[PDB]
Amino acid sequence: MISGLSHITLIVKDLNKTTAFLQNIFNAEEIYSSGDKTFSLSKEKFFLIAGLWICIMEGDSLQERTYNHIAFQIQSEEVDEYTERIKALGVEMKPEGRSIYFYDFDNHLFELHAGTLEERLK
Amino acid sequence: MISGLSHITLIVKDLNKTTAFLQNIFNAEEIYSSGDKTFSLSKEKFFLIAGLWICIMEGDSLQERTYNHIAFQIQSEEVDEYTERIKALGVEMKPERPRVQGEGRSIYFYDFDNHLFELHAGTLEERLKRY
Ligand SMILES: [Mn+2]
Ligand SMILES: [Mn+2]
Repeated sequence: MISGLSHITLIVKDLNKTTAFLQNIFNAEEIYSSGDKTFSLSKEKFFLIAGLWICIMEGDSLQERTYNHIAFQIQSEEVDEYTERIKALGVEMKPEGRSIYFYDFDNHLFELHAGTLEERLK
Repeated sequence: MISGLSHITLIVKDLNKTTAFLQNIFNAEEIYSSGDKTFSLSKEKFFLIAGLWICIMEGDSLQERTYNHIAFQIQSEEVDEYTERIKALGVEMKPERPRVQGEGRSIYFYDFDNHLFELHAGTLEERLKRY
């Protein structure tokens, strides 16, 4: 059986920029970094966000924006908080349980969700 | 701060066909179907795949293929069995990728909507154990 989630890898054009993004918004915690353009090895980093192993690799950004997305959990008391924090990165946002939708610099639609599965159904 | 992962939402052209895919390969547990009620903004179903809340919505968006992927954990003793289960379903599988020491065995395959999936038999701990 599938023990659970291993990790999630995203491709981005600028690793440095995306990193600040993950650090400013998700408080991502870089734990690994590799790569060497002069040795023809793509650069990539591993971050930890709320216990999840997130890998970022440098490459081409999604050529288009779709509604496929990854959503992280936040308390409903912090919606306004995270909404303003995101509005501050210049990134474009797409204006029960309240949710915040926004893209990174590579067309990856992310969401900050207030509310859980249990609530969702019940 | 972020409490954790809420869910992952994928967009597919054929919900019923994608559902079979998930239930067969990932033993996905369906816990919700917009069909369960009357009047639903869209055709969608929610599944539980190894703790994760996976949501599927029927749509037309068919993003290009990229190395953006989601990887689930498995044991290395199960790599053959999963390769067999995937082969049996006729789903496309990528060749083995080049790896550094401490990466672990992996299986890469797509669904029917350009969603690259991975079954990983390694651990982050073995990948950080080196300089
Ligand atoms: Mn969502
Ligand atoms: Mn991977």
